[PDB]
Amino acid sequence: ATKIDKEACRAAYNLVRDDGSAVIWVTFKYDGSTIVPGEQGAEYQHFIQQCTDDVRLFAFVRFTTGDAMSKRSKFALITWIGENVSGLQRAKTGTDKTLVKEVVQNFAKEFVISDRKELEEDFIKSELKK
Repeated sequence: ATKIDKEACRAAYNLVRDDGSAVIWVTFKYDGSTIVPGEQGAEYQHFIQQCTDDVRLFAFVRFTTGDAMSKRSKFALITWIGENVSGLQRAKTGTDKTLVKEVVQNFAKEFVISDRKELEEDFIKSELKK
């Protein structure tokens, strides 16, 4: 019965893939049985603040590496599941990720994270490197 507002979520997705946009991260959260857009932001540290132990969420984030003429972007699909989320909802999130991917079609790598330490900007970058 999980549903998704494709239109709304696709707009958030595209907002991030747009270079002429200041928004580098957007989230997708459950509003009852429907996945809808959650918060968005231009500063990555504010994304980490949305990832608490009590919640779960999907996120599409633009990371930037290089500089000047070598500056380039790499997008990541991140599924965040707080340690307090139940085992059953934890499993459900894994299944529903398929629905999210119907919108988040392009990304360099996808992650399933429960430890904020693994959200540290430099860690994610080293991962995207691989």
